[PDB]
Amino acid sequence: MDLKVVVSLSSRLYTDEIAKMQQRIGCILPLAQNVQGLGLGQVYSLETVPDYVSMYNYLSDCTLAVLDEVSVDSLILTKIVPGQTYAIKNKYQPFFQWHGTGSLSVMPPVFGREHATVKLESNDVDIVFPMVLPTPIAEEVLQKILLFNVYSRVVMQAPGNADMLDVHMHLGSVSYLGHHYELALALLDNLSLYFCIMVTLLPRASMRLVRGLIRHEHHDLLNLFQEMVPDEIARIDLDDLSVADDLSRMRVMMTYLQSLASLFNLGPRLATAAYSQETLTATCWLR
Amino acid sequence: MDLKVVVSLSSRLYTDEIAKMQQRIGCILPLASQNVQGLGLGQVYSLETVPDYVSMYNYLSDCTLAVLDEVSVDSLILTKIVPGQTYAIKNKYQPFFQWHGTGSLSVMPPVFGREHATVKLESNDVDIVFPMVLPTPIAEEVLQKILLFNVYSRVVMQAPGNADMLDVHMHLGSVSYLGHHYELALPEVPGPLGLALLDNLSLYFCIMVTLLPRASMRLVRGLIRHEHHDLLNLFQEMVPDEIARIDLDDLSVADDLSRMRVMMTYLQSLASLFNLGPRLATAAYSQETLTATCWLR
Amino acid sequence: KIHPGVAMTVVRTDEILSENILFSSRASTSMFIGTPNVSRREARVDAVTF
Amino acid sequence: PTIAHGDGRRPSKQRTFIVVKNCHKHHISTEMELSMLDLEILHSIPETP
Amino acid sequence: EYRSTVNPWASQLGSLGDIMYNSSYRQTAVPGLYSPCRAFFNKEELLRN
Amino acid sequence: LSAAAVWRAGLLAPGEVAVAGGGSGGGSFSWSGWRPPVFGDFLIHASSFNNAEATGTPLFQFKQSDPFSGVDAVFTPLSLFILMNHGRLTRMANLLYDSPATLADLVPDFGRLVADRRFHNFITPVGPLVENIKSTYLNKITTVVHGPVVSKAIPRSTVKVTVPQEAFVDLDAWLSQPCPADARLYVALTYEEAGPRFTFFQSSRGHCQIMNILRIYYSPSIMHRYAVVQPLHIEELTFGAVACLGTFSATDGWRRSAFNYRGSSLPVVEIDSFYSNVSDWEVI
Repeated sequence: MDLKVVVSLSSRLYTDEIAKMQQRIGCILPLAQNVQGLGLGQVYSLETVPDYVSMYNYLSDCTLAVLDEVSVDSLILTKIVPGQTYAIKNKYQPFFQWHGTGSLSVMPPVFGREHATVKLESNDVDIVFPMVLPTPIAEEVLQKILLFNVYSRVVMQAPGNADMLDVHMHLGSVSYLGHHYELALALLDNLSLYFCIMVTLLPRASMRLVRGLIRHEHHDLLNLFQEMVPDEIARIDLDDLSVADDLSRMRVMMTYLQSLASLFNLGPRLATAAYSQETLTATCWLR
Repeated sequence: MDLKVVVSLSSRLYTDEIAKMQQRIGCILPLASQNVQGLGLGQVYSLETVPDYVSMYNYLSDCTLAVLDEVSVDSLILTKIVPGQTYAIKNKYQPFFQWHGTGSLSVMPPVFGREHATVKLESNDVDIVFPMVLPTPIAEEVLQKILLFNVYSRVVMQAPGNADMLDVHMHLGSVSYLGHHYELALPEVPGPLGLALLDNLSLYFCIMVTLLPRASMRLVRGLIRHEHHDLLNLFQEMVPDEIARIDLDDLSVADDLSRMRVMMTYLQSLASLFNLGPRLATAAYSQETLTATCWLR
Repeated sequence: KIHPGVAMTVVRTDEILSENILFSSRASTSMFIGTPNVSRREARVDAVTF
Repeated sequence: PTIAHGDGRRPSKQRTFIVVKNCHKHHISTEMELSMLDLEILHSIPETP
Repeated sequence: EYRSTVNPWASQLGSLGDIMYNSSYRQTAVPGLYSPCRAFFNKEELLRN
Repeated sequence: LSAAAVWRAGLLAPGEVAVAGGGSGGGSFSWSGWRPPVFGDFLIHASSFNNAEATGTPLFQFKQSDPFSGVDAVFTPLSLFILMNHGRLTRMANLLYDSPATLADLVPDFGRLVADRRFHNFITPVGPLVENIKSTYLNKITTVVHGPVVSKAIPRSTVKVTVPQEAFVDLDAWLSQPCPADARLYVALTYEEAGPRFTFFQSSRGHCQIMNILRIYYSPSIMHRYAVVQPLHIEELTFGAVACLGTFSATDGWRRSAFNYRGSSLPVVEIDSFYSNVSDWEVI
């Protein structure tokens, strides 16, 4: 069974595209085929701000594919089935880790726009790979950039309550299995907007649901042991507000927790089996 | 590998229903493992029970789905759903949903009314209702709508001066789509398993309300005191008293990391709760002939 | 209907369906023809695609 | 080929353009669907008409 | 050859005509729509010609 | 016969083949399908191993925090359980191993990793062991990490999977007919004030709906927590995590056999025709 997909280049290339694709011959890439609708070049385009959540939804929408070989006119790549296995190398702008790691993420590149982006002047497609990076690395990085955007926007909001040095000593540094890596920097502004409006509507939603579900069961041991948990000040105000706007706030609460719930899942979850360190390649299969 | 699973009936299927089973070809039906009863959704959603859409959700999620492609008299052929094969599914359901989104597909109980998915079978003592097939965003929106309705209709019934019963049935009401609004079927009592789902959801809620990152509070206060965003329209230029009284403390960063750590893990647990019911990944839904190659995710 | 202080230059776009006439001289292009190859894109148990 | 000029204005040398040309590769593709049971009944052998 | 431009608000580098339809100042617009005058005021297609 | 006459199509070659024409399409003769799994080879310390244990045992790799170590040892839930009993069924556990010292100091911190209650994301399951050489130093093992269980050699023997019965809890026997075709096997971490535990769950239901029934079963274990302790330094609100080990065939049920040491007897649940698939950790 042949899963190989040739992408026909419109224009002839020269040696720099060869050197960059053979610099990037391991990494993976989305799909729709056509040369234009190939990578994240429809979502990292500079005609708009390259947003995060739409980029995530587009990446999870189309299937994924690994590049294999580049010629002058062809771009030989192979896509991914969840049936069989494949190979994967790093060849990335950060060279982080593959420490036997039983779960792998495919995140959009949040370190730098041009760090993954192989820019070609002969064809204005400006193809750009997603970052392949292991799963606790990916969760720590998304945490430390989300809080970085919240802290940057709150120090842009008011410079009194936040600083930058004690968070650069804290959240600019990622560390995992004896490796200490470094990362610093408007897509995360929209992400933190979703995160802040979620955690803002969360008290009203939680207290409304616990007042709904509080005494359905008339004596449960679990029910009491979970209702002595919450904050004693998080349980005052419900009946001051009406029904309609409250239920609209419930609706937007629910759709936003669903969207962010799939988003804090790490996207297309690849899985590795046996990583050969002396070769820099891993045996992979979609899961 | 085999996919062809034949199911015999037990008596002569009458010729009035072979026409509509010819009309329902390529739809989805839930399996039992054969026999005749339970091969469908009538055994757990009957007329007698108030439709909770959660126990039948338990049955459709817990059982492997099946495509119905050929109907004959006294014998009809089924095809199971096994991961790794790209099944051809036709959207043949009377609440129409074009798959212009071409996203992941989702199966749901017949929440769009009993009549649209039923079929009478006067041969044997079995009736068949069909599971609904519908895209991911509409499915999760209708899922959160039916849970919010079965949790708030009961508390509206708990009101003594329940002056407005029809408020939620017209504000919550129909489903959100750009083509049309499609009114659904609404239970009055949530049933046991629905309150079990709201129980586990409220358990996650009261666990997650114990940890809120305090920097985000400052951000929403500042944006309220900035221009009122279009996303900020739900506040209509108001700071709630609760966020005003949980900001008596200052902005830190040490508790923020472990707060966000447990928030990632509990949001992934909540996603695992809401990724419930079997899911289909779609490659290239063809528009002109209403068929879609899909494999089980 | 009072004139403002400024003047405006509207610019429209207008797509027009036009039949062109294509000429090319004899032997203007050399061409290499490849022999076709049949391959299985996806092995579906209901219907294999070629 | 160049003319040789009447007045000796400028020397008319050989002008040999040495030009290289690129091969434009195109990969034409489609698909054709075949049902599995048709392939099965292809591989079987006939006995009854 | 007797005047520089007939209009000042659409001819210089930071004129109103550029900041409406440049690629360099449309950094927050939706890429779905079309603009007619974007076929003139873009810098990249100007320097490509 | 006509069965031998119709045998030419159903002989071999999954998929099919266009026998002639202008082009040849499809070649799958002399290969009967049945996708072979990829092999996750590991090199463990022989002092971290027991040779006497059987082949088909589900293993658990703890990933080394150390950069200057090409090797990595493994944990089995017997070894893991006696490691919890050393960090603080026992008579079974001491019967296997003599010294828990190199295993407890093998991981650098073990009381700290249960203090932060982050033990789940550091233990990556690699499924059942199959291939095993025997050496006094740096012993190399190989496990079927994803797919069907099989031996390495050209005798491609099925390997029955031994899961200990005392550490295994049935789901449907304690719950007392949605889908008897799928049979899935889950492992679950479990914290406790005394010492943590690893347990196993057979389930005939789907993967996503199994956690909510696991909470209903698991609720008397969580009703004992929080009466005597209250978490500071905030961790510990998580109470166990579950993952998928893979599926097996419910047509042939698990048949209990006898994995015996020379000391005493020890019954074991044998899983035959297991289709290994390690998923991600899902907390409760």
